[PDB]
Amino acid sequence: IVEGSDAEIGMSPWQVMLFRKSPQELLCGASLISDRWVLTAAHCLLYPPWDKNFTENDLLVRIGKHSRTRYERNIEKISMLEKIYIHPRYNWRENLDRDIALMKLKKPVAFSDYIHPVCLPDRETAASLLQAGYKGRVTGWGNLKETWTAGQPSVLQVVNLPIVERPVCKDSTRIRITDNMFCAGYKPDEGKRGDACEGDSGGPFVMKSPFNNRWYQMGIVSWGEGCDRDGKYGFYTHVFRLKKWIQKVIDQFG
Amino acid sequence: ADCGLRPLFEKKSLEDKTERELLESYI
Amino acid sequence: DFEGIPGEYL
Ligand SMILES: CC1=C[C@@H](C(=O)N[C@H]2CC[C@H](c3cnc(N)[nH]3)CC2)n2c(=O)n(CC(c3ccccc3)c3ccccc3)c(=O)n2C1
Repeated sequence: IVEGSDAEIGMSPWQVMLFRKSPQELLCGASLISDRWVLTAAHCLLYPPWDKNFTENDLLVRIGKHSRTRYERNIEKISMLEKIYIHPRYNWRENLDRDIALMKLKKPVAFSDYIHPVCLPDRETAASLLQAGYKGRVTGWGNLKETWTAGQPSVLQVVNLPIVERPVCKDSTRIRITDNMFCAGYKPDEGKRGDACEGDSGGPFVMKSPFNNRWYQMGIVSWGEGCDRDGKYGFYTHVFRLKKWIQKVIDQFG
Repeated sequence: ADCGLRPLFEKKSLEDKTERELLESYI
Repeated sequence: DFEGIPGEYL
């Protein structure tokens, strides 16, 4: 996270750390949507151009972590994957369009004060909360800065970010933005910064329903041009836009 | 349900240090 | 930088 702060213990019970067995390394973020399914971006898994194609056995999902590095025993739980499902129409070729992926747990994960799922948005909530100016919150153990001169943070990081208008998003970049993406961050005019960085991808972009006090995942951290650059915005999978899909595999495959 | 109601906060009726900000933003 | 995780996970 660029310009964030140390999160609070228990602050993001849905926070999933997608771990790599050899080498032992942070790979991405993800979120716990149920006792069996984790939610992530496809790009953490499949990026042909980067020779990136991870399989059910390359990864380890550690939930309930706080510390970036320490094996937090009796607190965190390392779990094994059944299957990975990538959106059939994910577009790594052109705009990373449909950057979504479901990961299935080998066994149900026991909820604790540290392990708790976030909700998926419905039409009405998605409707009333997904509006510009409206601040979401991003969490992850990614980089503090785009490149670090002088995988960085001690603990899970936090940053709250303003949802930006389409046309603003579209002006920002040269990439073909789609209905399935959304952008966030402070305009170069608002003297305020922060963003998701490298190692923050696939993690959750959540906002709180002033109606029910529930926290909802509105987006998955996607692509961007560097981290925290003036005039550019961070891009996000439109979680509610792809719900028909989630809903579908989740019941095809249980 | 219980989805999104955090046992260390929303459950003991406690607020986290930066949540205010949000709620305020849904102005 | 990561601390080693219990072996049965690997
Ligand atoms: C696995 C990949 C993930 C991601 C990444 O590394 N992303 C990096 C960069 C910032 C990102 C990020 C920062 N803040 C948010 N919200 N996301 C997280 C880490 N990605 C890119 O953004 N591009 C570059 C990008 C681009 C090209 C030309 C001009 C502007 C942006 C691109 C996006 C989508 C398809 C192809 C290229 C690319 O080739 N990949 C591959």
